[PDB]
Amino acid sequence: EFVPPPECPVFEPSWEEFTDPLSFIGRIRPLAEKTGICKIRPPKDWQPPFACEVKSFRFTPRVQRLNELEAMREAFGFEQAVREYTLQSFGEMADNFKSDYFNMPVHMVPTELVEKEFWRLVSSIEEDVIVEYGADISSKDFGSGFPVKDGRRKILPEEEEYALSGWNLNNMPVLEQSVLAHINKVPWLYVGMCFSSFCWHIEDHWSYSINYLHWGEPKTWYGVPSHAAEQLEEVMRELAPELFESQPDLLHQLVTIMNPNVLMEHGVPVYRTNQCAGEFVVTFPRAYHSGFNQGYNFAEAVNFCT
Ligand SMILES: Cc1cc(Cl)ccc1COc1ccnn1-c1cc(C(=O)O)ccn1
Ligand SMILES: O=C(O)CCC(=O)C(=O)O
Ligand SMILES: [Mn+2]
Repeated sequence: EFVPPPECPVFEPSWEEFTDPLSFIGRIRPLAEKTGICKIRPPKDWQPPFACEVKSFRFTPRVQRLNELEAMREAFGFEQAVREYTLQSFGEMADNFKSDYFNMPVHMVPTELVEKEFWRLVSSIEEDVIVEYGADISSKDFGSGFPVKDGRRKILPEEEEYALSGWNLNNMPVLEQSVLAHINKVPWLYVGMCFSSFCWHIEDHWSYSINYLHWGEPKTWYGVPSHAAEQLEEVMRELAPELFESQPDLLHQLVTIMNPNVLMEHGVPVYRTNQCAGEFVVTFPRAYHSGFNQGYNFAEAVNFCT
């Protein structure tokens, strides 16, 4: 059965340390860049409101067959009837799925059991589990989960500090320095359910990324430090399907699912974490990462530059 990787670093900044994100990330870099990912727990009283337009939040999530790679059928291409949800109806679907799957209330399922079952299902040819992921929804569509002082939605006085906070993902620096910048980006949202997942990838331009879980059940992460990027890529090339081996990285990353224990057996260092509601995850430049959701949740993410 699955062997959990060692835990990545978790930081609990004081209010003083919590003042500036880029200063804080710069200070923790000597350790966190050696693990690829780290988790940051804000001070206990730092609790931003949830500011999305919930009434109108509608989306068509994408369908994920956990074992699609292992399975490489009559009338393939039509495996699933298409479904549009609201935030509420997706959550009802997500909770019903998980409680039915495990035969217990959703919050009673141990995170280690969901993790073991996820990786079993990914390699299982005997059972096809299909889930849905509201992934990569633009914060321009229904707003960011953070309050934003753009005049589209009311901000209460006690919420203004969150609209102005440097840890608000809309206030992260995103402009890369370049000559072209002198001659010539917003956060993205992820509505998760149990087993919905993201496969191994790095960011465009080897960017940092930061990720905030607004609410819901945890998001389970795996990260690889940048010093092992080429090692991971070599294991991928050895073990990825031959048909996808020659593909450019930007396309291969759509289907680079791989059990962390396989990477660890080939000597790749892997760290894990459960990101809980109200916690940040930072990924460092060229740090490969992947993960899955434990249940119904809502995350926001952006690439930033230093
Ligand atoms: C297009 C897409 C579709 C699906 Cl089904 C899933 C993920 C994506 C893109 O995901 C990402 C792109 C760049 N980073 N990134 C990402 C996503 C998560 C997360 O899901 O929480 C975590 C960390 N990084
Ligand atoms: O596209 C997918 O389904 C995989 C998710 C992901 O993180 C990626 O595309 O690199
Ligand atoms: Mn990412």
